[PDB]
Amino acid sequence: MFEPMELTNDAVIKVIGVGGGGGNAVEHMVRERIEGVEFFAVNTDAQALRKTAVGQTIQIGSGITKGLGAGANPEVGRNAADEDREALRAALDGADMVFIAAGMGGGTGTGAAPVVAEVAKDLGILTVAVVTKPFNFEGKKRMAFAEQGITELSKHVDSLITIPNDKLLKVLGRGISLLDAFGAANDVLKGAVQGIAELITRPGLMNVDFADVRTVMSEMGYAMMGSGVASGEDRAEEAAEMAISSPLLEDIDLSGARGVLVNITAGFDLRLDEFETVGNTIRAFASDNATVVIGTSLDPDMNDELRVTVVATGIG
Amino acid sequence: MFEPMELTNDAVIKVIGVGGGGGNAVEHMVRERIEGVEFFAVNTDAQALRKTAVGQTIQIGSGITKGLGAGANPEVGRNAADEDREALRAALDGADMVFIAAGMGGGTGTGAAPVVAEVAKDLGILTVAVVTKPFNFEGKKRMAFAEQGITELSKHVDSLITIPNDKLLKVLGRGISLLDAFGAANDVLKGAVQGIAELITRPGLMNVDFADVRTVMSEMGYAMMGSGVASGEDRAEEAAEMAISSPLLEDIDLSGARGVLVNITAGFDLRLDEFETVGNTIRAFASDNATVVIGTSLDPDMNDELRVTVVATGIG
Amino acid sequence: MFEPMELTNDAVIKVIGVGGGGGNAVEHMVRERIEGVEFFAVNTDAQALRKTAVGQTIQIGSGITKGLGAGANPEVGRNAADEDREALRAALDGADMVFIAAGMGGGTGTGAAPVVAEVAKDLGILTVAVVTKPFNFEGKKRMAFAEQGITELSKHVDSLITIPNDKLLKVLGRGISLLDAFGAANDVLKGAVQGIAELITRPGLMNVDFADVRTVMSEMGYAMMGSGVASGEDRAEEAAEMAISSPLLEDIDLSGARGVLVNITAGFDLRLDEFETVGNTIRAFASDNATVVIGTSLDPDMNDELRVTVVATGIG
Amino acid sequence: MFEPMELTNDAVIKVIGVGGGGGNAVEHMVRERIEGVEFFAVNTDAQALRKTAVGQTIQIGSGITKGLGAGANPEVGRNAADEDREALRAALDGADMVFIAAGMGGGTGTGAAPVVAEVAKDLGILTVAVVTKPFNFEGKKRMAFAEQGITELSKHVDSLITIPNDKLLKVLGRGISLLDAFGAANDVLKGAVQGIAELITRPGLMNVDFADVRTVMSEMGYAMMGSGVASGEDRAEEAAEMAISSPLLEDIDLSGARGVLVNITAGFDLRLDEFETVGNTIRAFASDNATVVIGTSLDPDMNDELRVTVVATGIG
Amino acid sequence: AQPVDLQIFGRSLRVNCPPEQRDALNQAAEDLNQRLQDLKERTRVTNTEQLVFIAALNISYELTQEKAKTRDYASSMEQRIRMLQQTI
Amino acid sequence: AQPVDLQIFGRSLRVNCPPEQRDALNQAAEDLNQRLQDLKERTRVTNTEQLVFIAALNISYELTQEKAKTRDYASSMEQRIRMLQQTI
Amino acid sequence: MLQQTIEQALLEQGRISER
Amino acid sequence: MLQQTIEQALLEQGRISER
Amino acid sequence: AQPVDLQIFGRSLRVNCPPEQRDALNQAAEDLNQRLQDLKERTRVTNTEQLVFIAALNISYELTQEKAKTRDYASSMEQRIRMLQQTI
Ligand SMILES: Nc1nc2c(ncn2[C@@H]2O[C@H](COP(=O)(O)CP(=O)(O)OP(=O)(O)O)[C@@H](O)[C@H]2O)c(=O)[nH]1
Ligand SMILES: Nc1nc2c(ncn2[C@@H]2O[C@H](COP(=O)(O)CP(=O)(O)OP(=O)(O)O)[C@@H](O)[C@H]2O)c(=O)[nH]1
Ligand SMILES: Nc1nc2c(ncn2[C@@H]2O[C@H](COP(=O)(O)CP(=O)(O)OP(=O)(O)O)[C@@H](O)[C@H]2O)c(=O)[nH]1
Ligand SMILES: Nc1nc2c(ncn2[C@@H]2O[C@H](COP(=O)(O)CP(=O)(O)OP(=O)(O)O)[C@@H](O)[C@H]2O)c(=O)[nH]1
Ligand SMILES: [K+]
Ligand SMILES: [K+]
Ligand SMILES: [K+]
Ligand SMILES: [K+]
Ligand SMILES: [Mg+2]
Ligand SMILES: [Mg+2]
Ligand SMILES: [Mg+2]
Ligand SMILES: [Mg+2]
Repeated sequence: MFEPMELTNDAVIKVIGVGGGGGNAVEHMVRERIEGVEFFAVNTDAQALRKTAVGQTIQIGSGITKGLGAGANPEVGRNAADEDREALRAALDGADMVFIAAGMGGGTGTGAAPVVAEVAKDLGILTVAVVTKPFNFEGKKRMAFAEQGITELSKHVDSLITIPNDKLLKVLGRGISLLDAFGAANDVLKGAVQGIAELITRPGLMNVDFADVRTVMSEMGYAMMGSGVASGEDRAEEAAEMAISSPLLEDIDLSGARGVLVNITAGFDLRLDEFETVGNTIRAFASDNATVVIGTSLDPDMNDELRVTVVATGIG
Repeated sequence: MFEPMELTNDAVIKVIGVGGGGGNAVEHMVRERIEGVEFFAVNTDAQALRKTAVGQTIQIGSGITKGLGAGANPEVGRNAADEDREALRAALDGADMVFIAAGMGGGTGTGAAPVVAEVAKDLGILTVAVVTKPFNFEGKKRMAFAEQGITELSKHVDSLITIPNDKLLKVLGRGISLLDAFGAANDVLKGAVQGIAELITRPGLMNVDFADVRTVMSEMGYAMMGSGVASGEDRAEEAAEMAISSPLLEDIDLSGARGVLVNITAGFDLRLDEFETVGNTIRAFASDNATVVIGTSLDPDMNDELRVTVVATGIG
Repeated sequence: MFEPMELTNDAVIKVIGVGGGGGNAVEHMVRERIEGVEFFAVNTDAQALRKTAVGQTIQIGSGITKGLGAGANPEVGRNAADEDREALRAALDGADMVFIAAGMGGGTGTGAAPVVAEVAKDLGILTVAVVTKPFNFEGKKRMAFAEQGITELSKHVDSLITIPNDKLLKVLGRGISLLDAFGAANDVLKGAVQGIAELITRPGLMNVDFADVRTVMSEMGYAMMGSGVASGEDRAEEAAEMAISSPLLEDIDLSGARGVLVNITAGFDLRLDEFETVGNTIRAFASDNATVVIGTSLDPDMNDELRVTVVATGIG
Repeated sequence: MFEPMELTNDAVIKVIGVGGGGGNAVEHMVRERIEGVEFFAVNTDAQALRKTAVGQTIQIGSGITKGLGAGANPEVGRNAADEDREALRAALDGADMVFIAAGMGGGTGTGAAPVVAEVAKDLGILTVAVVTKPFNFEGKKRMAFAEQGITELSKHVDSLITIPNDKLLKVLGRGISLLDAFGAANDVLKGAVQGIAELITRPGLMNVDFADVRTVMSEMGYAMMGSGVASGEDRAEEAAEMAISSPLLEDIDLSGARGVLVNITAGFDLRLDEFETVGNTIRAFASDNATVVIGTSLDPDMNDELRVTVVATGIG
Repeated sequence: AQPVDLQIFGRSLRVNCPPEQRDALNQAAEDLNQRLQDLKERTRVTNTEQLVFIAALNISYELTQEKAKTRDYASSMEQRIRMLQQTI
Repeated sequence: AQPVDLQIFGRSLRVNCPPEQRDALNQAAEDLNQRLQDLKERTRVTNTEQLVFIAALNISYELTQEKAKTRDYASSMEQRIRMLQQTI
Repeated sequence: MLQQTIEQALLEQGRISER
Repeated sequence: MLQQTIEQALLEQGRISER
Repeated sequence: AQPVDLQIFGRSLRVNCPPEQRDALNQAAEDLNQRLQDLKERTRVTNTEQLVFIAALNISYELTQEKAKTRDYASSMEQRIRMLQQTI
């Protein structure tokens, strides 16, 4: 059979929601219908697993908690993760790169995300962890547990994204619904996952592929990932500034990034000055020792739109 | 059977596009339908190889990158080239002169072009390499990798053509499309290849042939190749100054050339003063120790057009 | 049979390209695949009609020009339109509103657009004429013919959009291709047609329909129509200022508009302050005696993307 | 059978060489292989008719000269033309536009060209006459006969092109062959004919056709026709100034033209500024009361060339 | 010959056809539309600028496969019919 | 499945084919090359942007015209052979 | 009956051959 | 003789059917 | 294939010929030389730039006349020989 070619790469990307917060963040993407990504929910709470819209679930520590949450004990979460490490490895095997989502400060996520990260690293999988700090009013003990957990998580990941949960109150403005604030928080992980997937699979005139992703995230540190879209006369500048804007992320210094990966997607009318303006926006913060890779993907599907996807790692 | 004579020489000329940029430059010529030349695409990225309209492809380093790009690592490109040296030798064997095209700064092209050049040189093939520098906004490290790669490439090529990618922003003018800006750069390699082929094969009143090409390219250094076409009263002068105009090439000094090769093509009405004006244009920059060879080819096919092809090597 | 309800209105909209320029403008929309709209090409030149990608054609004046152009004679164009008025009426009958596109200055478009407009007005159809002035270098007589033709066209249309062809030179930038420069002008008519159709058919929370379109086009005058799309934090403001920006239109005074029709389309997360900012953008220029209608259409189909369509008539 | 469309117009163009000089000028085009045009040779001299490479011949006045020339008698030429008017009418019937070529001063051409022109005008055919004055050394009486003949010819031709034969001595240069000097003069008629044919038949983005030709030639007077071709950076300006350059024509004032017809042909990369520069070149001389028509024809066949064809009539 | 207009695979075409082949052209357009429509989702991202080329090579092979049978069964039946003619 | 190159009508294509249909692909390529060559020589100036579309509609009509004979003579010979079987 | 089957086969192959 | 021609015709129709 | 050199009608030519057709080429050269040499004085002053054209159309006509006989007498002998076979 004479078949047309398939110019789409093959990628295995896994998103794991550990604990209640991570389960919520993953369920956000599930309800938003993002294709090409495997969804998971790992928890100690049977009720939370049964409630989520995430299809595949992995109940950890059924023999230590009997289907109850860890009860704000990181040790219980770590023990429940250690008990079911085989199930984690089996469900996480054969993956190019995983995205671990976990709101941290409690028992399950805080003590269980480092174990999943360790499983992935031992398996030899690039790992990105997207976590949220507790609110200010949740106490000092909650924040201390979250910080210790984040240290343990950074011990076993390649790039870590931290969302202070207190920036929702400052950024989103009063009158915002709780559901909408949480959705704004979850959009960080959704945008990161979707941008990485589109960059890895879809081809381009100046191709950037999984190897570029591996070589920019080959060094531990904080990271920012996102995309921007614009139209009109100033579409290039607007899209570039949207891509590198992180209102909800922790106060981050892009100049300290040691790896920058940019992909520009537009129609065939992409002018050279627009490409130059995106490149100049990227160069505005990139350091002299950072590995900057700029990619372009002219797509007839994009009618008059310009999308810019920026991945910056190695920060701090 | 009584057959008319064939007054056309035989030449084997190969154009190899190493990496994404080189593949783009070669597929430009493929889409423009240039005859009498073999086309190749050498890469580590399977997706880019399957994308290109370049017909014959040589996937290098399938056992080190598993079909992915080099990830901006020159060492990975060199290793992937060394792994599959036999395929390069087999595809490049039996060639009079090769034209290696590679956009330099990344991993595949930067580290792989010197290996292909070494294969051609130890095989005993005259080699011309047409490469592009990275943009200004792509960083200092990208430019450093490209410069080191060009230093390595100079060791195994007889003549090297360098196109600073930053001159597209300065020469072409605002509003130019990315596709047309890149096509302007691709036309340098297209003009070089087509001019050299037409010079080598087709005969002439004052014949210049492959031996003249070999004796002008016996001196290592930078080079410029191109052609000009004109009509009307000032056809000779206009074509001569069009042939030695290189807006997109790096700032070059033609007076430093150690070898100049000129071929004038026109109809039988070519006047003596036109030939003299072309010769004076060439003498305006040719040095006293340079080997200048002037060729003429009166062709009834050229109705009222005058074409001048100039090859100058040994610069810098 | 258990039938799910259809919430889409029904509208008949016709786009007629009279002469070469109008045929080009309509063929642009045909190639861009705009749905729900009828396309026509009306001309005296048989070769141009057979060239265009516009499917259905209406060759006028086959008995006065014998399939040739009008030869820059407006009188010949008017006579050729009067000869085949029945074909125009038959193809234009049963229409809610027509969009006549023509490039004034020549013979066919200049003298034939007023006749088609007269046919539509006699039939009782809302008429919008999108025309282009000649270039500066095309002469004084060409511009005089175009101005006389536009004066005649103003008698039989409801709203007229004029695009000075000399603003392409000033706005687009030195280096833009002719095809892209002409596509920029064609996008004015494309945006007008697509915005009007999308407004008339699709429902909304604060519904605006064909009656509002009729009551804002109930007065002769210059008009501007277009749409703006944006995303991100400033999506409302960016889209609003994109909708009322007309770089290629003749120098226009929005404050003189006596009818403004605005439609905001977004997802269910559209905040109240975004709606207020769009309303304030509209109020910034709307006069006190103008009939302003603001519409909203929350669409689950639409992503975090926001679109604003503005129709302003009665100017000048 | 499903057949592809034919976008080429149909035109009948006749070139008649009356007398020895006209026969020479026509057989120049015959030997240069110009397609799509009918060739004729009208003469009184049987020997010259049997010499010429022109295929179709029309021996006039076989009953007054018995196959000999007119012997420098304009009256004999007029009588010989009047005798065989039916053959001229039959061969010249069914023609859109004729091009009468005749070297004036002698007997056959001088007295016979006005009769052929009268036949064409009575038949209702647009007529263009390309004639040459005698040399300086050929005498005062030869020049007087030629001037009287041109005065007669002006009565029945829509546009007349006059080539002073004395400008060959001043323009071409000492040492030019007689054959090449005469070929330079013949190229005026060849360029006029080929440019007009290519303009009338092949289509364009801004189509100009036979009607435009008729409306620019509706004004009696002198005319100039020609084409220019260029490549490179200044292709538009070079081609424009080449098209309106007439070294061999009589001292002419383009500002007095009452009709200008321009057609620009290039590839799809034709930039807007190139079109503007051609238009500015045309505007540099076009008067305010002249009908200027600018046409464009983007052709994939034109690889990187740019052709400009200019027809200016009504002069003097 | 009365040039007809078609809209195939989102790509307007203009062909002149004899009046008697009009309906054959319409059904050919439907067949081609369906063939290319099935060729679109065979691969998610491809060089769509080449898709009609495969849509023509596939039907070229599918035409040869059935074209060979034209002579195949014709020859077999012809030898059978002449031989039964000759016996009786 | 072992992607292979083609160069058809001055337009390079890449199609992956099973090993057993390779020669069929080559012959379809020559048939298409010849068909489009005959189409180009049919007209002086045309829209080459649509020429392969005509080259596919023509072969689809030429496919159906002879493909209907497949069941035509099939049904004829089936009925004849059933009736002959039933008699003897 | 077997004499005419081959005779009518000729007519049916006539309509095949013209087809 | 006529008995077997129809029998082999069945094999020929079978090879057509799989053809 | 070992390019040969000829001097025909005062006009040097270069042809490559198989070794076995050398003498045939020489005899064709003499025939052409004689044909054009006879064509020269057929007219005192002419367009000699066309003379080889008539020297080729004349032998084209002469080839047609005596080439049609190849099939003529072949057909006649065929009918006579088959008929004599069938009688005895
Ligand atoms: N942005 C969000 N933050 C959340 C969400 N749920 C929890 N959190 C934050 O994350 C912190 C961790 O709480 P979780 O309920 O996710 C703890 P988990 O269920 O993983 O552990 P145990 O229930 O203690 O076993 C919590 O203090 C909040 O500040 C959510 O849906 N969105
Ligand atoms: N003029 C052009 N320059 C290009 C093009 N593509 C890339 N480049 C330039 O060349 C530089 C090298 O980038 P490439 O993508 O060609 C590197 P390659 O694919 O050969 O190596 P890896 O992908 O890192 O394995 C890049 O930084 C650009 O400045 C192109 O199409 N045209
Ligand atoms: N933006 C564009 N303007 C155009 C285009 N074609 C023409 N024009 C402009 O419109 C003016 C009218 O030229 P047209 O060719 O449209 C005249 P038309 O064919 O309607 O009349 P005749 O050919 O004289 O019968 C012309 O002077 C240009 O300034 C086009 O494709 N785009
Ligand atoms: N540029 C050219 N001018 C020519 C040529 N032949 C003649 N002429 C010029 O035109 C003038 C007219 O001379 P011709 O011989 O053409 C006169 P014709 O044969 O038409 O008339 P009779 O022979 O007197 O019957 C003559 O005086 C020359 O000045 C020619 O081949 N080229
Ligand atoms: K990619
Ligand atoms: K040579
Ligand atoms: K509505
Ligand atoms: K035309
Ligand atoms: Mg819990
Ligand atoms: Mg690569
Ligand atoms: Mg027109
Ligand atoms: Mg004479």
